[PDB]
Amino acid sequence: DLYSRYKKLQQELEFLEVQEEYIKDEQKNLKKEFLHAQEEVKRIQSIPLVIGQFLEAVDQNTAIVGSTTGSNYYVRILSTIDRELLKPNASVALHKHSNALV
Amino acid sequence: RQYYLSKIEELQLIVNDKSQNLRRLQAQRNELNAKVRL
Amino acid sequence: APAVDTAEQVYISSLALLKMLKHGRAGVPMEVMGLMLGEFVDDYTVRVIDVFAMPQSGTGVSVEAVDPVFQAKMLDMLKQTGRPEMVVGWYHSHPGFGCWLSGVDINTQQSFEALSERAVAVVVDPIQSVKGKVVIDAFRLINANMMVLGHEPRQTTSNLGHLNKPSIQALIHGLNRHYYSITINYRKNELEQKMLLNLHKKSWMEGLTLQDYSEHCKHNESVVKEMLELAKNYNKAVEEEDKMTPEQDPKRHLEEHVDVLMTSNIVQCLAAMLDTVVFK
Amino acid sequence: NQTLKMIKILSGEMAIELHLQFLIRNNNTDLMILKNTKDAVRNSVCHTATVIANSFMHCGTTSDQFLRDNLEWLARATNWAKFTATASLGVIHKGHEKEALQLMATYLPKDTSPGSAYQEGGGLYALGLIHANHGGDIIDYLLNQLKNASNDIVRHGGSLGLGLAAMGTARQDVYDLLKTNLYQDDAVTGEAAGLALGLVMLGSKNAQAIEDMVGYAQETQHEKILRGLAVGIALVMYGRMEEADALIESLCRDKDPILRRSGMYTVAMAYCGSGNNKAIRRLLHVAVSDVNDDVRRAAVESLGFILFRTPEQCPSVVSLLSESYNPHVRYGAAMALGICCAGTGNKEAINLLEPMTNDPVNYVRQGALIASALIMIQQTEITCPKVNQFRQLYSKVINDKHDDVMAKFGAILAQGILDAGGHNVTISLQSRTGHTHMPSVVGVLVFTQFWFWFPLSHFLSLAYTPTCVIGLNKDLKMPKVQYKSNCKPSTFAYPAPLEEPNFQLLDNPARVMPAQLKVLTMPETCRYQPFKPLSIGGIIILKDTSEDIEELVEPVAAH
Amino acid sequence: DIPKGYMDLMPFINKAGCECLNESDEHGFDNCLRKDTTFLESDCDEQLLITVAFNQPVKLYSMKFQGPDNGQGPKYVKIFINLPRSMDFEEAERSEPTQALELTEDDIKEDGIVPLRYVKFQNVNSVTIFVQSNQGEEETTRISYFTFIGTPVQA
Ligand SMILES: [Zn+2]
Repeated sequence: DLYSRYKKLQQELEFLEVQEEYIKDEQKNLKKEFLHAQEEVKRIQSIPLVIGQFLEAVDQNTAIVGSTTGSNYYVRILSTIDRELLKPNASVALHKHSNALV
Repeated sequence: RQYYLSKIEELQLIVNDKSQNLRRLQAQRNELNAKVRL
Repeated sequence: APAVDTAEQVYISSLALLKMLKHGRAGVPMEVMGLMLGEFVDDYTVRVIDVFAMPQSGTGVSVEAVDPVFQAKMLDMLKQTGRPEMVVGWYHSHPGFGCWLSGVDINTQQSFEALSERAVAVVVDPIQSVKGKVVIDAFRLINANMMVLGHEPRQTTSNLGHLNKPSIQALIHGLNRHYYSITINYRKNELEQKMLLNLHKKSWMEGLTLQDYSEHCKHNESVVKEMLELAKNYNKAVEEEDKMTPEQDPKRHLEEHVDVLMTSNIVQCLAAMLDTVVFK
Repeated sequence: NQTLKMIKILSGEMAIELHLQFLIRNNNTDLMILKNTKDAVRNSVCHTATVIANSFMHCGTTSDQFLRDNLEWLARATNWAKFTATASLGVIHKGHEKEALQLMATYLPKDTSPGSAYQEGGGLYALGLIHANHGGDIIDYLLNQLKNASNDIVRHGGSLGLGLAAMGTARQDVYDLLKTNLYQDDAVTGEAAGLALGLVMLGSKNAQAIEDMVGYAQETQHEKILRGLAVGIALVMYGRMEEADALIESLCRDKDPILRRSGMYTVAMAYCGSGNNKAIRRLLHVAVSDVNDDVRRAAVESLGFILFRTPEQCPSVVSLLSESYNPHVRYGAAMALGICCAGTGNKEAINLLEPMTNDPVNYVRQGALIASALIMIQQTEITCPKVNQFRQLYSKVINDKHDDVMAKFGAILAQGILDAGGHNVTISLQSRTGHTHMPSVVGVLVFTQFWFWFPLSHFLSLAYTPTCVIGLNKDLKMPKVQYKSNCKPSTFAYPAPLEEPNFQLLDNPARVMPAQLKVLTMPETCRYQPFKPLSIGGIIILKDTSEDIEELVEPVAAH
Repeated sequence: DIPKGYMDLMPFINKAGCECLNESDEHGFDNCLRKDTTFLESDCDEQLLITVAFNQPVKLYSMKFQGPDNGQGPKYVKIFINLPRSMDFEEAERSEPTQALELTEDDIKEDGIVPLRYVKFQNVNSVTIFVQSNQGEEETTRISYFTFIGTPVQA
């Protein structure tokens, strides 16, 4: 009764401490991984990039772009780009090997 | 007898506080993991 | 009849990968090729310990691009040095073409497999290998009689062979019809990793050198002014928060500027005073 | 005289025979599910999965009717799959010791374009599986076969069978033979040799065996041997708790990722069920920190073995690993929930697993399906609301011509697990009285290694414990007795085959689910009396209160 | 003799790589090589160094390193593998072997087969044996028969 409840409380508290320490460690590692992922996203915006025309927005992340190589491509818009800056016929730099609207 | 009850209530308040803390930490980690996954 | 398992891996050494990348880029826009040395440890392992380039020929990448004299003499003299590894396979670069095997590539791979049934034909795209991702694959073949009879090219016994998905570009160029992709794993021991770490290991000095103090002040001024504009935007946006039920953030940018300010100035202060007190 | 009878009981012969008879009598498997699956299999992977699932469904029932009917379809399997198929046979005849050799004689070898050494190895493996943990007689035969084995595949199968038979006996002769086979240094036989080294010297804490195995793992170059030795090292230090700590550190710091995985498995086997918070702390630290995905996965898996004694606390810790960006961590979370809450039908665990069954990564879906099957085994709609839904899910994944192959493999094995043993067996890492069932723990751990070697899946057959209440008289025979379950009959009923009172009377033996054990009593009009309270379950002696002649339950034949 | 699944490695021995140091001219290197009563005897002192190369890489399991009963059979053997350069006695004494071997008496008899650590001999191209001492502590050592049991790697 009383002692059993007390022991259960202690075990629960110890498990909560374990979970807290786990979560803090995972938070640190996730911050590191987020930094690496941000670095990779920024690196995808490197040079050279092919210029194209933002013909039409299709989804929140995918558009149709007319690359100045003379070809229309259905590509994926990078998240960090300001959506309000995406106007039709605006000049946009696209990834060389994937045409992603960089 | 009542010493059991005092220990139990003290542990109970500690566990409630740490449970709220753990829930907050879980929410923070969840949002960070969602950002990483995206 | 024995069937190659889908769990078979190609363990490329760090040195082999670096040499392959360097040679592939050095020949852009041409297609370069060379021989990969190593050992077939077992039925589920192909270890590529080293790879030496081969002289460029006007033929391109074919079974006529392997000069017998070059290969024989290179092998003999490497054996003298201490690298007596058999020719496990061959590699060539498809610059911007993706990773796959053309008809002539399949042809040379048939030639290599005649030498030994286990033999891989790894290819590397040297211009798609932008920092970060490395575009490289390794394919062996499928026997025509194996495919026409309806039996699957490779027996499966684990999830190892399907952790990665095949690419469309490879698939149209004959993947899983004439050649199968082999999973590639990189054998990097502690010593090689620590040696490579020196590439950007800064110094024992830049941990103690203060920023140009005038440059530091100018950077502080610029970031604080930007943070002022961001604070104005944040106030304006928060005023809207009131007359708006749950329905770029001037706050997130504000937080990023704050973090960069605190890290820069905390580091500069601490480095400065450590310098004051360790140097007399 | 009477001492011989208790010797027979202790040797396991009587209990194994009774369990075998119970499994045969109450064989309620729905062959229509297997027929549908065999209709929806296109590739060899789903074929192997179907063989394994059929083996699970008839585990211990000695009912190979599916195989005999579809021998033509079974002949399609070649190479290791054929091996697995033959191995599956041993799971079907689990406990059928008396005729084992003789019946394996009926599947006599031939010569064909495949070496048929897969068949011989599978036969030896199935022989070991039949006598698993009870190889007291088969041990000599398997020793002789392995010593005289020449082929590599036959050596692998024989080593696996010998390890299964000698599980925990720690005999020196079998250990020497298996160490010799390991030293032969072949990738195919290395897995079996290392796994059997672990099985034989299981829970023994032996310095010599562990030093040999770790040194070999650090000396060889075949990764298959590395995986086998990893699981073996785990098994050797099973249940030793803090006595493992030294070794654990020596494996957590090692550079070889497979050895670190072995360290995680050793944490699992050493602290299985203790819930030791130091072990959980180390496992979580590795799962969130390590650079090799396999080590992270195995670290998450080991949490189930640590926490299976307190399943309610398990989703609380594994839920956030469930959502992790790393797909390997997600799979580890799924199978950790599966091991942890196996046979419990925990609601929170199933709720965690439900979104996982639609994860973009295929093997994550496979792990989620496997874990769901492990959790919901034997469960009914009333006991567990979602079970039917998952059942449909399984079929859908099999009948989805576009779903990935390993999602299908997970679904097939899930169907096999859910209806295991004709719905008469469950997964209980704990024993009936609260002990860590070592065969169950070992079987589940090795089953988790199906990721690396499909024929190891049959090891999960160890974890199948019958859910029976075998009433015995003073003569240990089985009187025709009925027990009253004070619940609605549909509460613990069998699933309805594919195409009410408040109590039910169950014959002897009675297929009583662990939750149904609580509400089961026996009518006062019965001339017998349970000796141990019936709520505990298991083989229970009945004291006869009357001198009236007894009517014994007739023993049904095999097959 | 020989364990099942293995073979004598005699046909795989390349005579272009075989080289024995400190051998008497009357007792040729082929005497130990051949399965005759003819023996290989060291000429300077008890130490000996015999290097054997193979046409193709091979994997060793056990060696038959046997000599006479007069105590001049080997007792301490250091085995090195894949040596890129001829071996020197000074370095061979200094160098750490691939396997050290304390030949007991029973190894020297005709039925004496010495198992080897198969793990370390999976890519043997050339194997060098440094006989450091003999049983009888004589001024020279004799080897009645030397060979290798193993299997080719099937290059
Ligand atoms: Zn090409």
